[PDB]
Amino acid sequence: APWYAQEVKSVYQICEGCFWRCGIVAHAVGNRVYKVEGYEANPKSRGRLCPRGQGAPQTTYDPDRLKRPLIRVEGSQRGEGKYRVATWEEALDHIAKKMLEIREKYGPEAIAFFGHGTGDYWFVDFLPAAWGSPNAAKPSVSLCTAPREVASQWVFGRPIGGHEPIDWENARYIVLIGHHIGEDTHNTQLQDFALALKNGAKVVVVDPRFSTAAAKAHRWLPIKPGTDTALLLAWIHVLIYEDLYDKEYVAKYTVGFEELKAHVKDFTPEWAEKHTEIPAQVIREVAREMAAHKPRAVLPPTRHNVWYGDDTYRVMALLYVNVLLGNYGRPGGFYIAQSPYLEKYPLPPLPLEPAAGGCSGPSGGDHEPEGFKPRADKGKFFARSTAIQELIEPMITGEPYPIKGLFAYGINLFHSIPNVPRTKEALKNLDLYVAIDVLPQEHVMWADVILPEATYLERYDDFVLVAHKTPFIQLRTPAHEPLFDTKPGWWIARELGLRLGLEQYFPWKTIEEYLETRLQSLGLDLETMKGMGTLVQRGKPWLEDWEKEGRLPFGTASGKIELYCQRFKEAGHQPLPVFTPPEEPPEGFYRLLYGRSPVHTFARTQNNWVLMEMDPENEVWIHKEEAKRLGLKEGDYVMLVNQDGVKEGPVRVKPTARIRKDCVYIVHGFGHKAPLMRLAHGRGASDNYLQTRYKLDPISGGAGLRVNFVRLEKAERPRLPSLTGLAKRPFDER
Amino acid sequence: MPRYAMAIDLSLCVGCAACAVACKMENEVPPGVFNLWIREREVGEYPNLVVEFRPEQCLHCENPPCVPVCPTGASYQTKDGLVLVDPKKCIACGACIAACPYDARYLHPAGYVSKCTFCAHRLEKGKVPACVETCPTYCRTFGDLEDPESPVAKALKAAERVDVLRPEQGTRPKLFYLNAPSKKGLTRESEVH
Amino acid sequence: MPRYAMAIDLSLCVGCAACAVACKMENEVPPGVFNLWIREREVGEYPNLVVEFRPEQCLHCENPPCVPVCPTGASYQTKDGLVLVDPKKCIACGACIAACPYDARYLHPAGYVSKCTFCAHRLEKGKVPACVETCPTYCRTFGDLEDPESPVAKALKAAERVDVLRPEQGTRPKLFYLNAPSKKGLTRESEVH
Amino acid sequence: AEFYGLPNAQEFWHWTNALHFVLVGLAGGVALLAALLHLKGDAEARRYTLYALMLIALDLFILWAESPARFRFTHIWLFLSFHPTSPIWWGAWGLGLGFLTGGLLYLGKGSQRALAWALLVFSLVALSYPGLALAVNLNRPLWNGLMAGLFPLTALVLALGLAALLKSPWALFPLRVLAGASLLLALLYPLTLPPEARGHLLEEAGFWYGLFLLLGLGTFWQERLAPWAGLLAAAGLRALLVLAGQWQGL
Amino acid sequence: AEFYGLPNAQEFWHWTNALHFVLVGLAGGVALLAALLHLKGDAEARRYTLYALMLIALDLFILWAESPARFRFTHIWLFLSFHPTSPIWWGAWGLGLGFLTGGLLYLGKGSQRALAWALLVFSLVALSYPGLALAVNLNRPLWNGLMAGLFPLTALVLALGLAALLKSPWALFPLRVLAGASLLLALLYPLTLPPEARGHLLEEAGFWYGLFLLLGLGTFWQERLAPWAGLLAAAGLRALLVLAGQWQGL
Ligand SMILES: Nc1nc2c(c(=O)[nH]1)N[C@H]1C(S)=C(S)[C@@H](COP(=O)(O)OP(=O)(O)OC[C@H]3O[C@@H](n4cnc5c(=O)[nH]c(N)nc54)[C@H](O)[C@@H]3O)O[C@H]1N2
Ligand SMILES: Nc1nc2c(c(=O)[nH]1)N[C@H]1C(S)=C(S)[C@@H](COP(=O)(O)OP(=O)(O)OC[C@H]3O[C@@H](n4cnc5c(=O)[nH]c(N)nc54)[C@H](O)[C@@H]3O)O[C@H]1N2
Ligand SMILES: */O=C1\C([C])=C([C][C]=C([C])[C])C(=O)C(O[C])=C1O[C]
Ligand SMILES: COC1=C(OC)C(=O)C(CC=C(C)C)=C(C)C1=O
Ligand code: SF4
Ligand code: SF4
Ligand code: SF4
Ligand code: SF4
Ligand code: SF4
Ligand code: SF4
Ligand code: SF4
Ligand code: SF4
Ligand code: SF4
Ligand SMILES: [Mo]
Repeated sequence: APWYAQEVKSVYQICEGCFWRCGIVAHAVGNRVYKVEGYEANPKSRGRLCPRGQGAPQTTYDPDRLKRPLIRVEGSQRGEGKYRVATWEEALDHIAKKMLEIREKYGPEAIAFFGHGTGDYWFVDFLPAAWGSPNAAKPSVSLCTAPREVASQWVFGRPIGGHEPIDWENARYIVLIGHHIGEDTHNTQLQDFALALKNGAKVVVVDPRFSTAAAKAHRWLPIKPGTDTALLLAWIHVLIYEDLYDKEYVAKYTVGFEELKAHVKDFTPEWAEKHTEIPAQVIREVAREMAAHKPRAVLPPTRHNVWYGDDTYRVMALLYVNVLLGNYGRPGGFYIAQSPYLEKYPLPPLPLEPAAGGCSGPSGGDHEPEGFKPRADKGKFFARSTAIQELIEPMITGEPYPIKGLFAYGINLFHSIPNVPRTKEALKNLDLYVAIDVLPQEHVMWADVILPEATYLERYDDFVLVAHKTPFIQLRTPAHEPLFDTKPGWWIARELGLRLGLEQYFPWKTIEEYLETRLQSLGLDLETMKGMGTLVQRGKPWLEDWEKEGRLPFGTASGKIELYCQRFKEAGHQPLPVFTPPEEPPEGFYRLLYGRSPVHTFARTQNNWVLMEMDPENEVWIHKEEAKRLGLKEGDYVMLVNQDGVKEGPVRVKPTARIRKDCVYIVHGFGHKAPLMRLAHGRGASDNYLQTRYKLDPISGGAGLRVNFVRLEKAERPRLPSLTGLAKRPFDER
Repeated sequence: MPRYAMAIDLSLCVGCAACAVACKMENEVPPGVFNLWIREREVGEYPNLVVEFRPEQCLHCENPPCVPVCPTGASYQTKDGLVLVDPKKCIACGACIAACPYDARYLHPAGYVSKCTFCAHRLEKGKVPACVETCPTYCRTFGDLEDPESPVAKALKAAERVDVLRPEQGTRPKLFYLNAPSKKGLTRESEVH
Repeated sequence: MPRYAMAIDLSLCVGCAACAVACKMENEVPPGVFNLWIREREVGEYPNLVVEFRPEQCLHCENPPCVPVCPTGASYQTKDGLVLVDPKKCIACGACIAACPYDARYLHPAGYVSKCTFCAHRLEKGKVPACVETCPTYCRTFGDLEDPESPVAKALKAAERVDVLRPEQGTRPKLFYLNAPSKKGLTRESEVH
Repeated sequence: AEFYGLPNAQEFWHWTNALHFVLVGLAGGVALLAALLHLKGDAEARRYTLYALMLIALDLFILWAESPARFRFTHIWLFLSFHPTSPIWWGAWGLGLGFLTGGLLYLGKGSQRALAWALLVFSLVALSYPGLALAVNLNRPLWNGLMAGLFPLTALVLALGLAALLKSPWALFPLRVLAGASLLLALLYPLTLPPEARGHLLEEAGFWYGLFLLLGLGTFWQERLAPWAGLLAAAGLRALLVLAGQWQGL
Repeated sequence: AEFYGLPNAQEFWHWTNALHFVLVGLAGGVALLAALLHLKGDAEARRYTLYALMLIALDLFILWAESPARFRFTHIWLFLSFHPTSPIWWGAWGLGLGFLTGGLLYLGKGSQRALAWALLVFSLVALSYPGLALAVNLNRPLWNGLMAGLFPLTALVLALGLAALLKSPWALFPLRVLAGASLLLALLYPLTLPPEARGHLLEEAGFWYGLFLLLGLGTFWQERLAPWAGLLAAAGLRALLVLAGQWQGL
């Protein structure tokens, strides 16, 4: 009876547990993948896997998962949950009908495409560009990464990217600002961090919360929230004024540091200490300590950077520290990540093809009259990236121009975009709303025609290419065929492509055909890749590989320190002075924080019984003495009310002392209100629902989220169904 | 003839629960029960905060109190030191659960007691346990204690400190926690309250 | 107000009973008994041979089982953490001996029970205990546990590990062993043969 | 203090296995009355031998009934293996051979009053095994050594309580003697635990504990209160110790 | 393994005290008999009171004559303070007051049922404190919880065994019930110990133990061997546990 002493079929897969897309091996017995495993030869998983990757398979065998297309019952309100099962055909026609109506009445740009996941290549990067909408957005940009990608495109001329290029293994001194590794359970990162701990590397965690990474750190600086830039500037100052930086690195790969020294003149460990509350001496000491380990000291930039709203500044500053340690492109800090070669499918150019970072003529001198309408958020911040939370205003005020019709492919509208009431208002106002994705989550139910998408284990997805020391390519084969009336995303995009007359973009009938054509470029055929999984290519990692070659990697010529010209030229002062004291929480409030719980990947994993069993709810972290002053104890539940009065379902109180009195912390992604996701449904508190505000980063598209405050009201422990009882419902493959 | 053991280097455990989830998938451990779980405890106060991430599971004690207590004989200790349950003889009386000091045992919904198995099914095919396999942090090792090339053996040797849960009990746990983060050793609830 | 404690670095202790003799002398401890003795135990074979030298004496437990069990009130715990005996009330019933898990007390031949006093006589006049003063290796430290400056406090703060004998009784000893030589901790007779 | 997943620290012997604890008290206690009544030649030796067979059988049914392994029929192994270290094993045979023995005694055949010696032995095994099935788990602070004393004392309080309600002249006095022994040890029990174990006991049960102690003081008052009051006390304590001691606790 | 100097791990309670232990059993249990007798209004209540007084006197005399502080005259503190957590303190007050209570009973002064219930309560204190004087020392593995069960039951076998030698008719049955209880718990005692402690009890004693277990079985055999056997088993068992349990041992 055990899956392993029975029928097994083992495909090479790619984990859709999160976007790290670890290469895995999936072992199925019939139409049920029972175990998934990392595999060496895959630079991401190298035999290991994180908890989410191991439990990720459950969604496929989730009763609650979406099974057949659904069309909103005409006459019923988007809020309400009345749908009728449609045919894939009737659903696709209904969508193409509505989309063309909007197209022929408002233009293509009036349909916004929000997406996330591997399939978002179809629903965010290609299909909206074939259809001519510039309003395609991923939350991993303005709700995560945008400040660091903007900053990194300004400073080196490169992306930090998906699998960030930290040469963890040779690092001798690691400074983590935010970066709650161990909670953020991205697989290779954790392996690399563990390894570096093992090789004697010393870690300094800067974070107002004693988190898991701080638990492994040699120094924990419990920084006052929103104050990191002050710390970083004081580090730039100790590095420069005590003359500890790497001069020739500065001298040879840098342009413009004779501006950084003057800028940072007064940004002293004593100045920083006032704001930071980190003692001047510790500030000085850490600077000296990372210098002492120069080019094997790194301050790996964190991924989720959208805090407070002056975030590109914080990342710039931190990237300068790295430059000043002359660690970029050397062992011990950052290696140079090169994308792998894999030829795209041959097609005519797209109506719109964007540039993502490379600038000098960023947004203004690069979006205007050329295709047709500009991204609807075009003037709100300096960077050219589309900011997902900025495209939902047109949905309401119809201003810049009207956005009728929105696609939500594997992207949580009510958990991933701040200000849920606004998003809801925006949806009602839509002419069309589509929601493609696997389980039934609050935002999906609000759609006019839902589309169940074949689970990562049931579909073939266009190759995954990860820039890396060694550039590699991944291929996910379907372990077993879609279940129910479920379809793969490439297929949905193809149909919606043919239905909209974009057949020239989809000249390939099948994805195997599509994959083969691509594979052919690297004298390779599909079958062959199916036996390998991951095809790892060479790639240059160190500066010496570039230099001995006659070239340097960056933006404009070298690394611009404290530079980038067209910003200083027009639109905004150039450096990171914006330490800009964060607005502090009102009395009786805490500065909401949030993070990740190792077992859960954003909100899409709450209905997973395997994973919910490990962590059935989130818990609010408040300092012991604060909890004691309020009258809270360990058994208690509380409602978190934000500054705007929004209240979040009872959450357990965790007094336990790893946090400033200044703050409170909850893992992100709980508090679903989705009755059909029976397990996820009423558990924990949702930070996104309490994140009614955000401070927009004028530079990057960033929605600065840690700008919300929350108060605790005592609440009764909630009454909830037994999770084990729900976990036991058998999965009926129908 | 070997002495099977597991070592967990707590200086590297971050308590992500990968091993725990890898276990559940592999052994298709049913909802509500766990062969492996993680315990996370803070030992506190700012300049001196310590968090211990500790995965717990059957320690396959060398002197298992859960074996002697079994009337049926379903609870047996193997020649290499695995405590296993033969469900054929199990009368699901719970005596072993009562005698297990670690809460490693549960009643399987199929009417017999279960618990971590040291991935017996894999050990025979010459593989390492699933939890050991998945571990991102490389903190858990396994092997035969007596073979000094064993990953457990080498780790025990490299450990700065080695601890075991409730040593005061008779058991001789064969799951060794290596570099315990708190100076006083493995965290206990009595040391809190 | 202080909470008195003693810390002995075992990494430095060489088991020259200097402290034991100094106490014998300073306190006039009669012949057949001892407030302080040194235990020396070796652990292991050839390539991993550890020897633990361990002075043992009243640990002035914070939760002294040797106090509640006393019928008269001779056995008492001081406000600073000293466990002492008012010989004037002592009936030499030996209840405290039965209750001390550390063989720290004896019947003095004068008819009452005795034991390490933390050199209360010296403490009161601002001196450090005899064991602490005479100690070639400087491995013992004493002080108020609450004073971050005191030598014990410092010693504990700088220790790689801290151990206490039979922690599972719940006496909360206030004699801390630092940096025990063996990875597995303080040596027990039970881990022998 | 926080977990991912959970230790299997869930109650393992439920109210039904606390019920069996009470019945095997009776079953073993009455089986002792029976053999002694035999051995003694007493006219009642039969009446009580067929009671003990029912009590024994009722228990053995409740033992299988409450076992999640019932319809898997694995109990046959309880009788096909030698496992002397196992309190429960000893109780399988003690109640099994104690049954046959009580059968061969009630069906007046096979043998007489050499069989009452065997019934006496098996009843002592049946009286002894629960008490040790708990105390054997040295990881359970509450189930200390006294369980091995509190259970046999308490099983006889049950047997003599029953006996006294079936108005046997002899039963009251020894029931009030063993009930005194039972109740006094039951009172001393808390004082025998370490402070955390005792604290646990007083917060978890106690009232319930101090109730049944008080209730049991009723064996020393009137009749038809007496056997009842000592009977509810004995079964209270028995069930509560099984319920409250499934703690591992630090 | 090696020492400089030595830990003070030598026997603190000698044969002398083990004797006190056997005696206070007698003392207390005879005071219980005298109390229960006064309570049934039985005629023998008077001389049993004399005896309980004598054994109380004999026990306080050897508690004092064996005290290293016998001439320092500090026992007065036993009585000028309140140490409820201390078994020996309870014991001092139970016997002491039980000796006054039984003193007035003897002298028909200061009431008489209200003095018989008092004697009852003080004799329960005195019957209870020895096992707890042992059992509270959770560091001594042999003095586990059962000591709180073994000592009270054994003190009863001593009193009733004595009562039966003095030919009191009511006692040879309770003596057998209580001796059966004591011997059953005494037999299950070793099984209640962690392996090393049981092995320590068996090495250091046992053969004496096992001899005392057998001995006591003669309480169910020949009429006039029965009290001797029961007395010696109960006293042998008490003294042996007192001497053999002074071990901290790892
Ligand atoms: N308030 C708040 N907002 C956040 C974050 C936060 O911490 N707080 N985190 C931010 C970050 S860093 C990021 S990267 C983003 C993450 O943004 P998201 O990816 O939006 O977050 P999820 O909650 O994972 O939801 C993804 C949706 O895809 C569905 N889904 C899962 N798998 C598949 C699939 O294979 N196909 C399809 N069609 N759908 C699928 C899920 O059911 C879910 O609805 O959110 C950002 N938004
Ligand atoms: N399990 C799991 N792991 C994941 C994901 C997942 O969903 N599940 N998602 C992945 C994704 S896409 C992302 S973006 C990452 C997210 O994770 P990261 O990129 O690590 O996010 P951060 O905000 O950098 O770090 C979280 C920490 O930031 C701290 N923080 C808050 N305010 C401040 C401040 O003002 N200063 C400083 N220095 N620190 C502060 C919080 O206390 C918290 O402990 O994790 C990834 N890993
Ligand atoms: O029971 C004991 C008593 C009661 C005392 C002290 C009291 C008197 C009245 C002399 C003891 O000292 C003692 O130990 C010798 C007793 O038993 C241990
Ligand atoms: C816990 O109490 C007991 C069991 O657990 C249900 C048993 O299985 C058994 C197995 C034995 C028989 C005779 C059914 C016995 C004897 C027992 O006492
Ligand atoms: S990081 Fe973990 S959850 Fe994400 S894809 Fe990799 S294994 Fe899956
Ligand atoms: S893999 Fe390692 S860090 Fe993760 S739960 Fe297991 S032991 Fe802990
Ligand atoms: S539950 Fe099964 S394995 Fe456990 S003691 Fe009973 S019969 Fe043995
Ligand atoms: S940990 Fe418990 S269940 Fe596992 S072998 Fe040891 S005693 Fe048995
Ligand atoms: S050894 Fe196997 S059964 Fe045990 S915890 Fe690891 S994966 Fe689970
Ligand atoms: S004087 Fe120093 S070296 Fe000598 S026994 Fe004492 S602590 Fe050890
Ligand atoms: S021997 Fe002295 S100090 Fe110890 S309990 Fe007796 S009276 Fe108290
Ligand atoms: S070390 Fe001995 S004398 Fe000191 S408190 Fe502990 S038991 Fe009492
Ligand atoms: S502190 Fe006092 S009692 Fe203790 S060893 Fe030193 S001199 Fe002796
Ligand atoms: Mo992200």
